Amino acid sequence: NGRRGAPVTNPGSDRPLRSLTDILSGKQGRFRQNLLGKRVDYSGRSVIVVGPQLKLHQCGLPKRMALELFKPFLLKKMEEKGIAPNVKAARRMLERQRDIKDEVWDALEEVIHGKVVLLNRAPTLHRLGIQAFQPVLVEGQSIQLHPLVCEAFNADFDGDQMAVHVPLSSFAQAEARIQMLSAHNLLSPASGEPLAKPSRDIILGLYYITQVRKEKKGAGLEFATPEEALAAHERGEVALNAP
Amino acid sequence: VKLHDKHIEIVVRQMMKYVEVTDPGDSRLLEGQVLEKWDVEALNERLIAEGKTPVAWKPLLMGVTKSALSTKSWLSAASFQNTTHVLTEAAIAGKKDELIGLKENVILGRLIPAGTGSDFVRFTQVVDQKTLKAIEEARKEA
Amino acid sequence: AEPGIDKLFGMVDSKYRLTVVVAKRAQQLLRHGFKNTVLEPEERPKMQTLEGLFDDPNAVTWAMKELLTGRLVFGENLVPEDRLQKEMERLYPV
Amino acid sequence: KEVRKVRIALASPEKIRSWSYGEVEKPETINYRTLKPERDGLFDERI
Amino acid sequence: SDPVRQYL
Amino acid sequence: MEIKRFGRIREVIPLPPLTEIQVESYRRALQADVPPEKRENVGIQAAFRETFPIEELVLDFLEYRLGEPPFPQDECREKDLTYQAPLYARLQLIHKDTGLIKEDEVFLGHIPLMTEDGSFIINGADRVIVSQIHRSPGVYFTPDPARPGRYIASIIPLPKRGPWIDLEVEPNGVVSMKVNKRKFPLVLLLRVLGYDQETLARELGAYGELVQGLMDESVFAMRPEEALIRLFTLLRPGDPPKRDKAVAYVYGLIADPRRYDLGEAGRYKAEEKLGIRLSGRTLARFEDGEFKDEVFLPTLRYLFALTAGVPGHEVDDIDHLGNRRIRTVGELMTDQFRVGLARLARGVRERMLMGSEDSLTPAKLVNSRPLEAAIREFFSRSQLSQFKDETNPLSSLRHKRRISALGPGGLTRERAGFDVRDVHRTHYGRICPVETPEGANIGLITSLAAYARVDELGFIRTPYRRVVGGVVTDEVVYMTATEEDRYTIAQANTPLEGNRIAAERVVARRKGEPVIVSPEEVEFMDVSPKQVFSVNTNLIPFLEHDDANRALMGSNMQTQAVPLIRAQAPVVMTGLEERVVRDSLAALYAEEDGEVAKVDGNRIVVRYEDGRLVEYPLRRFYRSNQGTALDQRPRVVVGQRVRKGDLLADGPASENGFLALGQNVLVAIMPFDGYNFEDAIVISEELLKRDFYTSIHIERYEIEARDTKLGPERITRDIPHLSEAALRDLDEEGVVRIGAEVKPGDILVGRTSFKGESEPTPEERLLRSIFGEKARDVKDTSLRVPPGEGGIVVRTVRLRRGDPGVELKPGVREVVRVYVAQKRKLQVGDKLANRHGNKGVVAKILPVEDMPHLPDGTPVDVILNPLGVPSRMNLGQILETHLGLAGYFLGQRYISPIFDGAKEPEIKELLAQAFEVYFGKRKGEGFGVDKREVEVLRRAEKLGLVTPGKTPEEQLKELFLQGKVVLYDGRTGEPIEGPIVVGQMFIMKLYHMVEDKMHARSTGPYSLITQQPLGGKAQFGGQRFGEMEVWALEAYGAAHTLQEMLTLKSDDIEGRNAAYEAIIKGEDVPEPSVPESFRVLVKELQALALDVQTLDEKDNPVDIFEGLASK
Amino acid sequence: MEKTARLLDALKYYGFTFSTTSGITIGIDDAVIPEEKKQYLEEADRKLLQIEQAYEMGFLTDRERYDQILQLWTETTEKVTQAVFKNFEENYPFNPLYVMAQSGARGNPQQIRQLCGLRGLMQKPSGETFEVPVRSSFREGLTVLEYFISSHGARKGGADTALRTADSGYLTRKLVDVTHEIVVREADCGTTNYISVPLFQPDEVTRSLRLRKRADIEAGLYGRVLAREVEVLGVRLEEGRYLSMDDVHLLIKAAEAGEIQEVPVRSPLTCQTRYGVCQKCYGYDLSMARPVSIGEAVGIVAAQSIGEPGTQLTMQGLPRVIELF
DNA sequence: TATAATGGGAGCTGTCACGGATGCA
DNA sequence: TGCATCCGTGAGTGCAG
Ligand SMILES: Nc1ccn([C@H]2C[C@H](O)[C@@H](COP(=O)(O)OP(=O)(O)OP(=O)(O)O)O2)c(=O)n1
Ligand SMILES: [Mg+2]
Ligand code: NA
Ligand SMILES: [Zn+2]
Repeated sequence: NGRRGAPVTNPGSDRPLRSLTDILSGKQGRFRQNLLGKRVDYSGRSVIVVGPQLKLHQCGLPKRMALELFKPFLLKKMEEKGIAPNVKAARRMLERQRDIKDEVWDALEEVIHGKVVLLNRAPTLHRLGIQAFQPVLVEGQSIQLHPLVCEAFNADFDGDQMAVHVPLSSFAQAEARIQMLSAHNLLSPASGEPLAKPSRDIILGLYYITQVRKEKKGAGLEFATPEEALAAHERGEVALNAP
Repeated sequence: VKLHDKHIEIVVRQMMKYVEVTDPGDSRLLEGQVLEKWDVEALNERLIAEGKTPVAWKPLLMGVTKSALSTKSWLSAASFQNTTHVLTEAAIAGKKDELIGLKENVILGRLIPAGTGSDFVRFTQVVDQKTLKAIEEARKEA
Repeated sequence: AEPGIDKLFGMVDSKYRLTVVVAKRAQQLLRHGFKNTVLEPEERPKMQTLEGLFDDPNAVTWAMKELLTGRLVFGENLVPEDRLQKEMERLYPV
Repeated sequence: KEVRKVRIALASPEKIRSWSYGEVEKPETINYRTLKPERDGLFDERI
Repeated sequence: SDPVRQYL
Repeated sequence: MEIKRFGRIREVIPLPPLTEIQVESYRRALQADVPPEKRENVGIQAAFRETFPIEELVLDFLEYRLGEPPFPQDECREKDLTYQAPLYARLQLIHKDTGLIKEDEVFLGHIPLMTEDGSFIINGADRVIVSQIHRSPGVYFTPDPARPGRYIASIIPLPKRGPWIDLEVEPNGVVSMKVNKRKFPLVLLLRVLGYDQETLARELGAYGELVQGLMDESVFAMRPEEALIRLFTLLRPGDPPKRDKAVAYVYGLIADPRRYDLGEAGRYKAEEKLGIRLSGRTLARFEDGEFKDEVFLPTLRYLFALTAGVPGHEVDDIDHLGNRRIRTVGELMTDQFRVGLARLARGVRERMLMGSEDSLTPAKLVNSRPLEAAIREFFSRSQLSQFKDETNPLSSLRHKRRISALGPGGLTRERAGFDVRDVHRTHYGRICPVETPEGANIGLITSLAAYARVDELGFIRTPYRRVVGGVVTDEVVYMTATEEDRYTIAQANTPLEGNRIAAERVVARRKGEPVIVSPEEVEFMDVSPKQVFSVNTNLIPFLEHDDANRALMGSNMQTQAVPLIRAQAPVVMTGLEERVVRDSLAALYAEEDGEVAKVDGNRIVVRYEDGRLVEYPLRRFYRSNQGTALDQRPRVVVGQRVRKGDLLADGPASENGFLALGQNVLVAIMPFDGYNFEDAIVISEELLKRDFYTSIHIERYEIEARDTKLGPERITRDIPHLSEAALRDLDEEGVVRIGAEVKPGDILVGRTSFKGESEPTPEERLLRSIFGEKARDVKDTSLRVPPGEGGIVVRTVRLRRGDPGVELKPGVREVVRVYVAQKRKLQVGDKLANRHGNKGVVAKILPVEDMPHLPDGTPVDVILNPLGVPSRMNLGQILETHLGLAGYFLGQRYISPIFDGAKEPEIKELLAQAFEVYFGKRKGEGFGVDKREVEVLRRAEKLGLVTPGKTPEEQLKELFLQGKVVLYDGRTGEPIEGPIVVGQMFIMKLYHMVEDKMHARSTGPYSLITQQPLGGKAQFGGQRFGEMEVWALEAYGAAHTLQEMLTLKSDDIEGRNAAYEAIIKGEDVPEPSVPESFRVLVKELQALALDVQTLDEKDNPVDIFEGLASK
Repeated sequence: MEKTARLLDALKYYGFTFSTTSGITIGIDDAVIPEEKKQYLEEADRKLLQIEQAYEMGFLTDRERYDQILQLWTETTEKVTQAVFKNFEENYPFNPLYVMAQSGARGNPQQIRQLCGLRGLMQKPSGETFEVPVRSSFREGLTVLEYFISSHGARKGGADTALRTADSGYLTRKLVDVTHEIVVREADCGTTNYISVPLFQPDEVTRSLRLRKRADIEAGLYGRVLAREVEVLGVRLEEGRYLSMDDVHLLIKAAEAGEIQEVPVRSPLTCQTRYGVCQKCYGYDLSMARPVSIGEAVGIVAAQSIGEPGTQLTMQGLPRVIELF
């Protein structure tokens, strides 16, 4: 439709109808919108937040997100201990909030042991808009980003958000930890330079303590003996660091 | 922007991928026809083999856009740009996409031919010595 | 980082071959109940529950440690596939 | 067997017919009362 | 070029 | 507390009524308040006058009237109606042959009405009609981008009221003309106007360059009506050139003031441009048998004299604000009205020549619907009818003053280049240069300057004082861009003795370039600095110390200020905080002098001196468009004596009548152990304690019960398989009780729908066979609450049909709405911002024992991080703290006028005076200097903040005036090695809270054709893993993780189901099969007659449909 | 990696506690307007009418005037920018702006100059510069008119980051499409062809050879693989060897000495691997500073590596890149 | 199912840049 | 034959919508 001549419009609107080629092609077409990348299950989004207490390979996943993104795993575990008899009743527990009992969460913490999730940030410009983290569960809603990896993501905390995706297979785990964990990707693949490096506060800190005072009092006198220079200094006429 | 020359080369190398014929020697090609530098070098061996004349060819420099569109894999090209022009010319020629690249296999959804999916590494086996010798000894005598 | 990774990449010829050896061994374990492990009980990865310390469930952490011992063999074209998926269901049942 | 290539080519009229399970004869969708598909139109179940 | 003016 | 002002600028006039561009506009189009006789031919009227009278029988227009609305403003908000008035129009039919006279007043529909503040109500949601900017009607010349010495001339009417035309003088000497992109020699056209060879040189007669080239007598050898038919062939390749059809086509394009209208503007602009009076808004006339040109030769006169070099012939700058103009709301809708009217006229004449040409009235010759529909359209799907922004009251006011370049009539995003978006010279004091959005709409959507107004022609004009001699008159006049350019105009703050220009160098603009000029040469003077910026921008204190690119964020970010339950006006104000609460029409004032009768959380009644007893009721806890509690609170007490215009209740985000966008807090500016990192923010738990930054929010949860082809849906308390605990808050009918607590999972309204032809299948008919209950025939469709939502049921609305007053969309029995509330404490993730563009997320809430604190025990509230300031370049927030320090200890607030505020000395003065209170209180209360305050002072001396060899008091004094104080870390008692900046800041809670954005799904809805997961928090989405994310995984080489994304996590229906079964069974997930969306790709290529084919390595097909599409 | 991981958290922990206690802040008084200023401000008007007078007496034209009006004001800005850092380093070496810009924690001289010095010349919509600069600082405060003039600049700059962004994206996407099938498919293609990476730049300043800038040489050499032997300064770099970062620095030295002019390297410009590239012709997997592992999608890495910077390329700018690709 | 009736009607407007196929001194 | 000139095609990510 519309390729040749006027386009076929339903009545009372001017919207060209969507013809077979229009489906196939375009940024909105079948290829670019459903074959070269879909939507996905086991994924979440939230506001990020700096956690400077994290180790390089970690992140702050709020526990309400955690539950869902692992909901199958949590149903099976919920049996193997027995916070429910079978998995179907296990699900009906977590479907209203009240019904979540404490040892549900202790149950979860078993679930996610060892395995990582993925963080994704807004424009995935390079291989590093996605990196792997062991989640540590937390209360509150916000994701905790490690400060060193903010650079690759170009993530400040003006209110940016991030995506979470759970890998599933024992293969998709072994891919995330070996190849895509933050702590293993420290040099840029473009320049080969380091990319997890110190930035704003971290170098502000180490500068301030490795800088050296340069005092202007003594102005560089010529004293032939220590014993008197000291004397001069306890006289108050020459500052400690003046050269 | 410190950025390794090799990346830019990788690309440029794909801009240079193609060549124009300038005398078809003893081949089915045609003066002006374009084709991958690879595929002409390819049969210019089958022709130095049957000892006949070789294709005369000529280097071609294409921009990146035109070079993606001219790829072999019509599944890659249709999913990039100029979707019909690609799609028709492919169906006329009854092209078959070999599924050599990434896009191709991403649209089908198969394990891409890179990383954990490279044939170099995907067929690797692992056995504990307490099982590599458990199967090696029943199978030493018929 | 991952504990011991730097030496892992040393063993294999290409980082991705580690990843599949790990993931494969790491599923050999998930299906067999770990009976085939080539660890001893004190090297056993262990997680800490609210009740008490127990075997690490993450079959991948296992597989990695498992690999560092040297007690595993990796490589291409080493067995018939069907002669392993049974001899191992034999030595350690499902 | 396992997919390994993907061929694209013109469908002959007889081939188009090969695929088809019935001539859509009527420009009808679905019955304004039973909200079920009119037979011989675009949603017919015998096709 | 315009399918009415043609029939007209 | 005291309110100390600064500022030397005696502003002459005040801000004008800030919604006049919305209200003045619509009213000057309705006239519903003018006796029809006294109406004037603009707006709703002029449209009638244009389409009428209808022609062969004839039907002529007498007058229209408007009736009051069938329901009051609030009644429509509830009942999802429109706030509209019935439109009657009196007509008289008269017979083209006999003298017939009938006269009915036929009803045309409902015209929607605009409320007091500038908004509309349309199916019960407030909306705004954003004025639109567009190139204005008129005739222009602009050089040809090809031939550097020849210049296109162009002729442009109002949108869709005539065609564009260019007069490019070709490279072949004789001058061309383009209409519907159809070029041809201009000459042929001048002929048709009755033009003669001689009277061209008799009018051109100077430029033998082309004047003599324009003439080519393969044309002159024809009478006027001869070329008339000549050209009908040139634009209609095929139509029979009858001398009835050609006079009709031309006319219907160039002389028919019914589809060719230059603006009322277009007239004047082309008039003064070509310096000719213009009978009507039309290029040509039909008068006394033939065509009498009006505009073509004058235009042709300019163009020629320019392409030689004549004086007074300048190209025009189409981005000047004299050549652009504003289609205000009233004009925008009469456009849509003039298109409904013209459609109704296709519907009369149709029934004027088929059906009975004598037994006819106006009543039955008019189908009101073509009108009713174009109006319903304008307000319900225009680009320019936007959901109102009533986040806080500033948001609604800033909205009404928006200016879009986009929309029907203007620019398609792709059509938008650079010149449209740039700040033009002539924006000065008409359109704000700050207030605009970051992103793709930058420079298209903008804001009205604060003193600026739109004249009757649609141009923006701004005020200026007239200076004579060198004394400055109190007589103000508003100029259009064009006349401004005529004068030398002194700067807002050029200094004066009394009212004489007291300097000898005065800072002035001549056509927007800055010139230094003596007070002899000075004609006008800016009214104020407030006149150059948005309203919002005028809310930024210390603006002149704020780089522009963050002024803009602090500007926009205000309209996102959630209204806080303890809101307070900023300690440092700019002087508008009061008008804004006024014109926002959200606070509530005193109509005349009087005394106060009663007072109450619900109403405020006041006896007046007129004896009248008005009873202002209080809009208490009303849910805004954006969910933000729009709450009116009372500010007087019984018997209070109130002069006129005093206050009687604070609106939301107003404190005693001042715009309270957020709270004033004790802020320390110092890195804090990582929780400052990259604009993150650390806050004192003592904030949630005193309920600072708390806000109330509401969501509507609506449900219908409808008649079905399987039974009726029922709103019952009787839901199958549900435990009483799971209903302990529902009333008899199935409604939660007003005042319950509801959380995720909880039923809000039980409901039952009937099961289908899957009425229990065997598997199920048996499971019940064991349990003694047989299969039940209805279904739980109860409206639960969504994940991560909830609160306290505050109201319910139940509308059935069969009840009075009520009738809902067909087939729906009953519709129940339950409004839920929440008190939102501040929590870790919410966004805070200040008026200077410092924005950040709350990353950490320390308990007060960890907050840095002053010697005298007081803990700070906010620790911002100094790394924000340097690269950001927004220094105002630095000064705003310092003057906040002083205020904090004097107990004062300040009014620092933009660009004319308190300067550094005036303020370091105020800090001294505070120091006295903070320390002199001390060295008398029995304590001296402290041992840590010295160790810090030791350091300050190495830095250079203090003069060495001075009493500690002397030095602490010196640090203070630098706005710096000693700070003890609460984790150690040890002092901060340095002296810190600590002060009082205005900081809003933004609308973007973690609560509204945390979301996650394991598995949920899928899409009909693709079987890929739905998208969006509200659908219970999946996260779109895009081309760019796939690349990412690709570059890592995570084939299995990517494949997963592309099969079991999205649409590999087989392995997807297979997986989730594998997890709950404790098994590893299964290797996947072909995604379903690829199958759709196959079938969709068959439907295009292409035979796609999966093949194995030996080239024989492979059925990815497992035989289900073979026979 | 494992240790650098622990190293990295380490530098994170202490650097973070230190920043807080040390007590860095910002008060208005910390943008120190160097007194050298009005020496330089005054010295300007005199030299301004010293060219408003080689025109006031019609000496040379308006198109000559404006040209030298802003050759003056540009080298005025430079002067007072320096004065702001001399005044810092000699007198307040620990003032927070100085400290922040100096370590690389924030700021650069040019912004900082606007806090303390003067704002500078501003842009006019067209693209031309106002001959009237804004002499105010941000500490000092801008005149309304000053503020306005300064606005054409930023608006024209926002618009830019918005249209630009769409081309980087689009460009990046073409790049991925034309390279996605490139993977490191085999170990050695046995190719015996390579490329000379010139360490010397055929100048026209002296139109001699000037050694090439270090980083640009690092750019063409780091993590390559030699395809012939090299022997420079008693060292033997063998055929086959992956130039480590130090390998590179040694080759610059030997070039500074005259023993070498162009290293022969195995580039992918010449791998004969079909549909991919060998390990050798590639080189290091820069993310690991070691030989690339067979199966890396280096094409996709390339595309990502080249796209990601254009945002972020201010003109020619990114245009010129697109004109070449 | 019968007076007679015999060629339409709205266009829409301010982007851009490249590459390929068609027309013309 | 060389070069106007027209027609068709593109024009960043995700999220709220
Ligand atoms: N249309 C958009 C809007 C935003 N971004 C991303 C890119 C960046 O992550 C951030 C824009 O950078 P900023 O201007 O917000 O500030 P930076 O933190 O990147 O630089 P600085 O630290 O000086 O503020 O938002 C993007 O890619 N495309
Ligand atoms: Mg950000
Ligand atoms: Na930032
Ligand atoms: Zn090679």
